[PDB]
Amino acid sequence: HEQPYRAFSLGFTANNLSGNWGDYIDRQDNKNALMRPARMMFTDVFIPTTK
Amino acid sequence: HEQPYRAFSLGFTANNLSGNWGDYIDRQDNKNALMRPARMMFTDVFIPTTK
Amino acid sequence: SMDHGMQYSSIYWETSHRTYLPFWASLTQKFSWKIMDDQIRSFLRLPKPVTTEP
Amino acid sequence: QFWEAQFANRSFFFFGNAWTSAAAFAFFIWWSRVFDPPPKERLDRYWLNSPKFRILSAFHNPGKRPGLKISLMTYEARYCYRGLDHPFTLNEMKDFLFKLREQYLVNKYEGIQFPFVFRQFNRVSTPGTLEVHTSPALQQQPHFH
Amino acid sequence: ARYCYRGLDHPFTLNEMKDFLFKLREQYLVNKYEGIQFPFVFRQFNRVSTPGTLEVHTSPALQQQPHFH
Amino acid sequence: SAQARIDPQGAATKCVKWFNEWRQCAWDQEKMVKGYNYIEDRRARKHKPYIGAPDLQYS
Amino acid sequence: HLYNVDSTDLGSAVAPVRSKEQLDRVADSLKADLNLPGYGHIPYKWESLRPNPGA
Amino acid sequence: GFHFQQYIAMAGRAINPVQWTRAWRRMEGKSATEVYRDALAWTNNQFAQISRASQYRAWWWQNPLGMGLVLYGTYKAWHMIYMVRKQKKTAQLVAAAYGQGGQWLNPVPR
Amino acid sequence: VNAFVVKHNPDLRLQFVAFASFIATHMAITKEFNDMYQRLVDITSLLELQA
Repeated sequence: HEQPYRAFSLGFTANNLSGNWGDYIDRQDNKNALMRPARMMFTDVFIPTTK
Repeated sequence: HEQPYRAFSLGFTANNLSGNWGDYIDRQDNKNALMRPARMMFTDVFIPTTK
Repeated sequence: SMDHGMQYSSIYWETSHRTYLPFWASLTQKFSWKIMDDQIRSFLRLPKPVTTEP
Repeated sequence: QFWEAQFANRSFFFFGNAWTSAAAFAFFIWWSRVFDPPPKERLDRYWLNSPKFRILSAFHNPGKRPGLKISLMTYEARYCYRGLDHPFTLNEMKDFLFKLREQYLVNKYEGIQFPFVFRQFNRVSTPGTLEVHTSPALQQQPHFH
Repeated sequence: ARYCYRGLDHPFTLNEMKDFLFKLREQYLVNKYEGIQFPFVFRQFNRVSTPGTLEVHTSPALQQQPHFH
Repeated sequence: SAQARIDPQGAATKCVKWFNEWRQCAWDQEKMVKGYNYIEDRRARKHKPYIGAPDLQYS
Repeated sequence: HLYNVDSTDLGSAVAPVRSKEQLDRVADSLKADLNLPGYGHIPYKWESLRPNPGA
Repeated sequence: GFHFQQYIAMAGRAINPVQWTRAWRRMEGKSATEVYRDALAWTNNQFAQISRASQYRAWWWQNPLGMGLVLYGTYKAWHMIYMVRKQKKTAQLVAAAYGQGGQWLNPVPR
Repeated sequence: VNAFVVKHNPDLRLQFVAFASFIATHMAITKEFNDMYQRLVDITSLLELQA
C-alpha cells in the first residue's frame, strides 16, 4: 500500500502492456527483437536520425 | 591523362553534382547542413535504424 | 561487443537515381570463358604457361 | 520511304531535319566508336568507378563485398594492359589494405556493421531484452590552466 | 506528496536519490553544452547544428584487452 | 626535418612515400641493367576515343 | 642444411590436375585452419524465388 | 481506360494453377501465331472500345483531364509497385556490399 | 530448322516444352562452369583472408 502504480492503458486500438519501456535510467526497447527491425511500421509518424 | 574520372549523372530528375560522397575511406554526407534534418524527404525509400 | 551489431546508419535510395537492373536480372547469371579455354588448350596441345612448371 | 528520301532534295543520308535524317544520324553514331565500350587499358578511367559497374558487381556477387576484387581489377587494368610497373600509389595501397581489413573483419565477426566496417543491413539479431543506457561523458583529460 | 501530505520523514530511497541526482546532472549538462543529445542525456531533437562538411569514418576496433590464455 | 629521433612513427608517416619511390627506382634500375622487357600486344581497335583525337605516342 | 626445407622432397615435378574434389579439399582445409565465424553468412539476399540471385 | 476490375480478375485467373491446366488443355491443336493474333485482337478490341465510347460516354472517373489522369495514375501505380521496390532492394544490396552511397563514391585518389 | 522443329514438335505446347528444356539445360551447364570458377575465387579469397 506504499508502492506506486504503473500506468495502465488498454483499448481495442492501442495499449501499454505488450511492452516495457523501463525506468528513466535503465531504459529498454519497448518493442521486441522480431519487430525492432520494422519499427517504422508501428508508428503514425517517424523522424529519422541525422547521419 | 592518367588520373581517373568521377562518374557523371545529369538529368531533369536527379544528379550527382549537388553533393560529394567521398572516397571509400573518407566519406561524407552528400546533403548539406540545412537539409540533413530533412533527408527523409530526398528519398524514394528509407530504412531507418534499429534502436 | 563487436559482433551482431545494430543498424547505426540509415539505408535509402535517392529520388530518380538509376538502378541498371532489368526484370530478368535474377535469372541472369555470369560466365567466364576460362574453363573452356583451358579444356581447349589441353586438348589441342597449345602453348602452356610456365606456372605449370614448379 | 527512306530510300525515296535519299533521292529527295535536302533529304540525303544524315543531312536535313527529317526523321530519316535523324535515324541515319543515330546509325552513324552507332557505327562510330565513341559509344563502343572502352578497352581494357582504359577501364580504370571511368568504368571501375561507375555506379552501374558497382551495382552489377554487387548483384552478381550476392552476399559478398567486391571492393577488393575491384581494387585488383584496377591493378590488372593498369599493370597488364597499360604497362605500368607501379600501378598503385600510396593512397591506393592504403585503400587496398583498408579493404583487406574490412574483409577480414566481416569474415571474423558475424553481423558486424557500420561503425567498424562500411556496411549496413536491416535484419539483425538482438538479444530480446535490449537495455538502453546513456554513453559516459567524454573523459576529462588534463590540460594546462 | 510523500513528506507533507502522507507523513513520511524519509520519502526517498537510494534509487530515488540516484534518480534525482541523475536528473540534476542532465539539467546541468543540457545547460552547459548547447545541443547536447542522447548518448550523454536522454534527449533527442531534429533541428541540430552541424558543421557543413560532415565526414563519416569507421570507428576504431574495440581495444584489445590482455587476457589469460 | 620531421624530427624522427623524437617522433619516429610520425616521421615514417611522412617519409614512407620517398621510401616507396626508392623501392620503385631500385627495380627500375635493375630492369635497365638486366635487359628485361615484355611482348606488348597489338593496338586496340578503340585505342583512340575519337577518330579526330590525337594519339600521343608514349614509349 | 643450406636450404630452408624440412625434407628433401620438394614436391612433384608436374603441376596438379584440375579437380572439383581437390579444390573442395583445399578450400575445406583452409576454412578449418582459419576458423572464422562469418564465412558463408549472407546478411542480405536479393528477394527472389531463385535460391541464388544472379550467380 | 476501362475494366480495371476485369483486368485484376484476369490476372487472378491466370495465377490459378487450375487455369494453367485449363490452358494446357485448350492449347491442344493451337499455334503461336493464333495465340499472338488472339492477344493482339483483344488489345485492339480494348483500344477500339475506348476510341468509340469516349466520343459519347463518360465514366465515373471522368474529369477535366479526361483519360490523361487515368493513364498517369496507372503509370504511378506501376512505378510505386515495381520500381521503388527494386530501388529498396538495390539500396540494401549496395549498403551491404559497399555502404550507403557506395555507388556515388569518388574514384580512389592517386 | 523450322522443318526439323515442327516435325518433332508440331504443336505449341510441345514447342514450349522443348524451349523450356533447352533453357534449363543451358542454365544447368552455365551453373556448372560458374560453380567451378566460384570454387577458384573462393580459394583466392581464403588466401587473402589468410594473409
